[PDB]
Amino acid sequence: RDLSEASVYPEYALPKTYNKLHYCVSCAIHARIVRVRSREDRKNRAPP
Amino acid sequence: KKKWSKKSMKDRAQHAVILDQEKYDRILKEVPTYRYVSVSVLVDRLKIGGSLARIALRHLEKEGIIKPISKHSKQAIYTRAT
Amino acid sequence: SLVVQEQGSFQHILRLLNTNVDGNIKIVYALTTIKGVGRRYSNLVCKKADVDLHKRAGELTQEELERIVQIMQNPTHYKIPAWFLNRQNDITDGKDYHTLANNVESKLRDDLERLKKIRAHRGIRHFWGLRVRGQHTKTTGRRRA
Amino acid sequence: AVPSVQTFGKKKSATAVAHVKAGKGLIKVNGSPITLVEPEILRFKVYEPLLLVGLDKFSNIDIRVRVTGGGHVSQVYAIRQAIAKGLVAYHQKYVDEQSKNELKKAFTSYDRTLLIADSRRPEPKKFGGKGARSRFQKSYR
Amino acid sequence: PGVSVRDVAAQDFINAYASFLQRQGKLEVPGYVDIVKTSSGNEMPPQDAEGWFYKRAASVARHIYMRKQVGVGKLNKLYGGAKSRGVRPYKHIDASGSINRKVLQALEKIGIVEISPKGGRRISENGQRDLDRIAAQTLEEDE
Amino acid sequence: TPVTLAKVIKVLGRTGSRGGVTQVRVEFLEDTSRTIVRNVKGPVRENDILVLMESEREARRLR
Amino acid sequence: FTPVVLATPIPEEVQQAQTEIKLFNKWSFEEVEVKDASLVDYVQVRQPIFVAHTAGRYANKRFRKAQCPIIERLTNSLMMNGRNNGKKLKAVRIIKHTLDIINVLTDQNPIQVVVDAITNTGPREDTTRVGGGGAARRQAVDVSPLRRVNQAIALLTIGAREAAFRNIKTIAETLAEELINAAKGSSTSYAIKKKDELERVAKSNR
RNA sequence: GACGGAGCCAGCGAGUCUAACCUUGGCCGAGAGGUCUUGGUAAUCUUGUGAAACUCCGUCGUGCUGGGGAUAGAGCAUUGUAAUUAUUGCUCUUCAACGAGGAAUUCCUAGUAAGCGCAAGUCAUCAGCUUGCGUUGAUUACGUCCCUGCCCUUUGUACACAC
RNA sequence: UUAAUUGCGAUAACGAACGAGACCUUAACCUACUAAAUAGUGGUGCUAGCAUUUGCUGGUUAUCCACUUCUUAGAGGGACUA
Ligand SMILES: [Mg+2]
Ligand SMILES: [Mg+2]
Ligand SMILES: [Mg+2]
Ligand SMILES: [Mg+2]
Ligand SMILES: [Mg+2]
Ligand SMILES: [Mg+2]
Ligand SMILES: [Mg+2]
Ligand SMILES: [Mg+2]
Ligand SMILES: [Mg+2]
Ligand SMILES: [Mg+2]
Ligand SMILES: [Mg+2]
Ligand SMILES: [Mg+2]
Ligand SMILES: [Mg+2]
Ligand SMILES: [Mg+2]
Ligand SMILES: [Mg+2]
Ligand SMILES: [Mg+2]
Repeated sequence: RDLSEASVYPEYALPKTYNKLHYCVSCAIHARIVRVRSREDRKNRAPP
Repeated sequence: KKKWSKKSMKDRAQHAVILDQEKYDRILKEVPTYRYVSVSVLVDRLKIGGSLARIALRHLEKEGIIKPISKHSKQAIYTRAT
Repeated sequence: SLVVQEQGSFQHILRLLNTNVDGNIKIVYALTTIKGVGRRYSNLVCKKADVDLHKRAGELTQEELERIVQIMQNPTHYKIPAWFLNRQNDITDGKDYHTLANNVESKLRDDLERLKKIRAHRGIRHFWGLRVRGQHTKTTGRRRA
Repeated sequence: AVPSVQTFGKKKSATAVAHVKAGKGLIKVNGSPITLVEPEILRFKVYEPLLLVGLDKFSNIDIRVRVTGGGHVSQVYAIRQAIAKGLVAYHQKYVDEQSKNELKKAFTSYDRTLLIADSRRPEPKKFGGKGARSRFQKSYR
Repeated sequence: PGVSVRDVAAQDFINAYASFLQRQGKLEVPGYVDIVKTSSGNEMPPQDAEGWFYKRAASVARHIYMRKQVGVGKLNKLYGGAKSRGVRPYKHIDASGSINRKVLQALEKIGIVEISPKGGRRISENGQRDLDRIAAQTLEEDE
Repeated sequence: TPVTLAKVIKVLGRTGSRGGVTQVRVEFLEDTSRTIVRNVKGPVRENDILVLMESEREARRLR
Repeated sequence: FTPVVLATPIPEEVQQAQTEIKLFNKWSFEEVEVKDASLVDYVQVRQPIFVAHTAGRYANKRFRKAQCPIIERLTNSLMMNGRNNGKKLKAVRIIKHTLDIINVLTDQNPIQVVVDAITNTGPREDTTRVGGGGAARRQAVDVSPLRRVNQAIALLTIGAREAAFRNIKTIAETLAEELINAAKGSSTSYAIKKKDELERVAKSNR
C-alpha cells in the first residue's frame, strides 16, 4: 500500500522474486519442512 | 561469621530536645510561610524533636496561627491561617 | 501547649553511681542506663521522689538527683514492697538488697565463685562456658563468643 | 397493632436483625443511635442507604438493629444490608410497589450487596498447610 | 427527650465520668496504686499515673450499666490482652484481679453498684441516675 | 517527543517464550486506515488504546 | 436544600454530603476529567464512593478490576510487606490524610492529582525476553493500559513505603510527596525515575 | 511502629462415677496463684468462651532507642512420689546478636495468599508443633510450554536391572 | 471438543465392564411446611433511670399471651450453564 501510494507510474506490477531452494535432509528436517511420517504415509508421494 | 551485607552507617542527626528563645522565635516567625505544618515538617525544617513539635503544634493552635483540618492521632494536619 | 523557653543551667551528660548518665532524654529511661536499674525500678523511684516524669534528666536539680540516688540505694525505707528487688533473701544474711552499677557484676561473680568452689553442676557449667538453664546445645550457641 | 416487619442482613458470620415499624425516625444499633457504630469510617459506609434514598423516607418509621457474630467490618456490612432490606420490606408490605421498585433500583445501582448477601464463604483448611491452598514448605536436601 | 449512657460515645462518657470522680475525690485508691501493671501480660505500668483508677471505675460502671451482671473474672478477661512472651508467640492473658475487685468494692461503698443474685455485681438505681446525668452533661458540653 | 495513539481491532494470539506477550492488530486513530501489528505486554482487549512511542515498526507475525 | 430532622439527630454534615451531592471522604468525583486518553475505561471515576472500603469481588474475572474505584486500588496496594497485610482501615485513614495534605498543598482536587500521577507514571514501553531457545533477547514491546495503571500504583506505593521507612515522615505525607511530584513530573520521585529508566532501556533494546 | 489507657467483635469444639473434669461468683494475694461455694454428664453451666490482630485518645521521636528480648543472678508459686542438667507460670535486674539478609530456593490465583488469635490432639505438668475454626483481607495471571515434570500419537534405538 | 478413551462422530469391528462422571458429606438460598422457655423475638403484667407530652434505654421466672424473621434441625424445593 505504501509503495503504491509513493509510486510514480501507476498500475505498475510489483514484480516477484524467484529462487530454487535445495536443502539437505538434515536442514529440511530442522527447518520445519518434510519433517517425519508414519510408515504408511511415507509412501504418500503427493503434496497437500 | 559472614554477614552477606554492606552495613553503611548514617550521619546521625541530633534534633533538639529542649528549646530556647532563639529556637522559639524562629518557630514563631517561621511556622507561617508553611502551607502544610505537622511534626514531620517541624523536624525536617526546625531541628526540634517530635515531642517539642507536638507541644508547639498544640500551643500554636491555641493562639491561632495554624488552622486544623483533622487532628487524628499519629497524623496531625495543619495549614496556615490568613 | 506548654512552652517555657528555659534557663541555660541545663546539663548534658552527668555522673552518678559511677555512670555517665545521658541528659536530653527523659529521666526514667535515662536512669535505665544504670546497671541494676530498669524501667520499672526507675519509674517507681521517680514516682516516690515526686519528680515530674515529663522532665528531661539534664533538666533537674542536684537535690532531686540525690533524693533518687538515696531511694535506690535504700529503697525499702520508702515503701517499696520488697519484691521489686533483684537480690532478696540474698544468700548469706537473709535480708533484701538491690544491687547496682558495679555490685551487680561483683555479686554475679561471687555467686559463680561459690558454685565453682562447691563444684556444683551450674558452677562447673559456668566455668566451662556452656549453657546452664538446661537448653539444648546441639544447634545453638555455636559462635557464642 | 402497628405496621411492623423484621429482616436480617448477613456477612461472613455476622447477622443483623432489624425490626422496622412505624414511628418518628429513630435508628438504633444494639442500644444506641446510628452514629456510634465504632469504626468511625464504616459509619459513613452504613449511612449509605439513608444518604441515597433521602432521609424523608425514614421520618415515619422506627428502625432497631441487633447485631451478633463476626467482627466490626462484617457487623457494619450486615447493619447496612438489614437496614436496606427492612426499608424495602416496609415499602413492599405497606407502601405501594412503585416506591419499592425505585428504592431497589437505587440501592442496586449504587451497590449490589446492599440487598443481596455476599455468597463468599471460607474455604476449609486442608492438612499439609496452614490454610486451604497453601502448603508448608518443600525440602529436598 | 431523655438520654442514657447508650446515646453518647464511650470515650467521651468515660473521660467525663473519670474527671467527675477525680474532682469529687472520695471514691478510693487502695495504696498499691502507682506500683502496678494492671496485667501480668503488660510490660509497664500506666503512663498517666495521676489517676487511671477513676478511668477503670468509669469503664466498669459503663460496662455494668450495659450488661446485667459481671464479675472480676469477666473484667480480667475484658481488660487483659496479648502478653508478649518474648521469643514465643503471643497469647491472651487476663488482667489483674485485685484491681477490678477493689474497684467494684469502692463502687459499692460509694453506692454506684451493688451485689446481685445469680452472683456478681449489678448497677443500682442511684448509680444509674448518676451515670444518666453525667451522660446528659457530657452530651451538652458541646453547646 | 511525539507519540501515536492506536486502537486495537483484532487480537491475534499470544507470543513469547513464556506467554506474557500478545500480538495485536492496531488501527491508528489519527492517520486512520493504517493497520500495523504490535507486541503487547499486559492484559489487552479489542477497542483498547495503545500509545506507540515508535510507529514505523511491525512485529514478526506468527502464523 | 432544606435540613431534615429525625428522632435521632443526623448531622447537617452528612445531610449535605448525602443529598445535595455524593462526595468522597469529603471530596467530589466530578471535575476529574482524565488527562491522557488510553486510560479512560481503565481508571474508574464517575461511580462515586463515600469511602475507599468496598468489600467487592473484582478478582473473579479478567478485566473486572478496571471497574474498581482507583482509590480502592490505591488503598489495596498500600497494605503489604507482611505486618501490613490486612489492615485496610489504616490504608483508608492514610488515604484520607493524604488527600487532606494534597488539598492543603496543591489546592487542585486531590483525585485529579492522583489520576494525573497515574497517567504520568505509566510506563508505555517495556522489555521482555523473546527467543527461539539459545538465541533469546530482551525485545521492546508496548504496554497495555491496565498494566500501566497497575505498575503506576505499584511504583507510587513502593516509593512512598521505602521513603517513609526508617524515617520520621509518615506514610501519608510520603505518598503525598510522591503523588504531587508524579503529577507535575519531577525526576525526584521513585515512580517517575523508574518510568524513565524502563522507557530508556526499552528504547535501547528496540 | 513499641508502650499505656479506653472502645470492643467470632467460630470449630471439650468437659466429673465410682470419679474427681470445665469451672462462674465471693474473699485474699502486685502477680502467678490460693481458698469458700456454685452450675453443668451439657443447644441449658463453664461460655455472648467480652480471643487477638484491630479501632480512638495520649507517651516516644529515628537514637541497636521506650525497637528486639536471647543470655544470666535472685526470689515467689503450681503440677507431680521426685524437677538437681532451670517441668512450666510470675516479679525485679542483666539487655546479646539482628540495621530486610549472598549463591540459591519454597507456597500461592479468591473470601484465596498473608497477618491474627481461639479450641482439640498428645497431656499430671510442659507448645514454638499438628489437626480444625473463625477475624482483617491485597497485589497480580485467567496465559504459555522457556526450565522442571505429566498425558496421547508418530518416529529412531546396538536400551529390557530399561539413559 | 472436554477437567476427563468426556462427548460429537469417523470406523474390521460389535457389544460390555472398571476407572472418570454419576454418588456421599459439607458450605452457601428458602420472611414457603413441621415445630421449639436446652434458641430467640414482640406485646402485656411487675420494676429502675432520663424525659416528661405520647416516648428512649434496661431488668424481671414459673407474669403469662402470640409468633418463628434471625437460631436449630427433619422432610422438601431450587441450578439444568435457564
Ligand atoms: Mg491463613
Ligand atoms: Mg485492652
Ligand atoms: Mg507477630
Ligand atoms: Mg516512618
Ligand atoms: Mg520491648
Ligand atoms: Mg495498643
Ligand atoms: Mg459464639
Ligand atoms: Mg520447585
Ligand atoms: Mg493444649
Ligand atoms: Mg517433657
Ligand atoms: Mg509432635
Ligand atoms: Mg491455570
Ligand atoms: Mg537415527
Ligand atoms: Mg537386551
Ligand atoms: Mg550415559
Ligand atoms: Mg417487657
